[PDB]
Amino acid sequence: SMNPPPPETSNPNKPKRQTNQLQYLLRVVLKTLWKHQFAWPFQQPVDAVKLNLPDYYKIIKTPMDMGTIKKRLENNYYWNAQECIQDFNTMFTNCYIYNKPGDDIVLMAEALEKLFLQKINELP
Ligand SMILES: Cc1ccc(C(C)C)cc1Oc1nccc(-c2c(-c3ccc(C(F)(F)F)cc3)ncn2[C@@H]2CCN(CCN(C)C)C2)n1
Ligand SMILES: [Cl-]
Repeated sequence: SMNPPPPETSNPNKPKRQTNQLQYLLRVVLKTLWKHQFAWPFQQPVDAVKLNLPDYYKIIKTPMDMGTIKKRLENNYYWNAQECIQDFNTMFTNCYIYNKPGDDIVLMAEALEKLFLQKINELP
């Protein structure tokens, strides 16, 4: 199948709040992961056409990527830090679901996830 529309990133009728934790999720966690040498497959929606993955969105019904997470943070889409942390977990999970243990892409995700977990364990 083709790509779905990307996930929602802005909601004008939803209240906005800025939190120490959300600030840290954007300025520390997202920033650190984004700059990781293994991050580039995770910085934008999986392009099912360019990558020849016509079953990706048949298997993955809750797509997520760090580009989307970045926009959600920056637009104050998130009200609870757990929403953001869940999105990161969804992203890593999607990679594991689509692929198989031992696949090269899974090793990249695991490296990023380990760093993510360390930074989330220091959440203010
Ligand atoms: C790094 C890489 C290697 C090879 C290729 C070929 C197309 C040349 C491109 C490519 O670059 C790339 N860019 C973007 C995505 C993925 C990706 C993902 C993916 C899934 C979810 C997420 C999310 F959700 F966490 F963000 C992020 C990434 N899963 C697999 N792939 C590759 C595509 C083809 N596949 C090979 C087939 N396997 C099953 C043997 C490896 N790869
Ligand atoms: Cl970049």
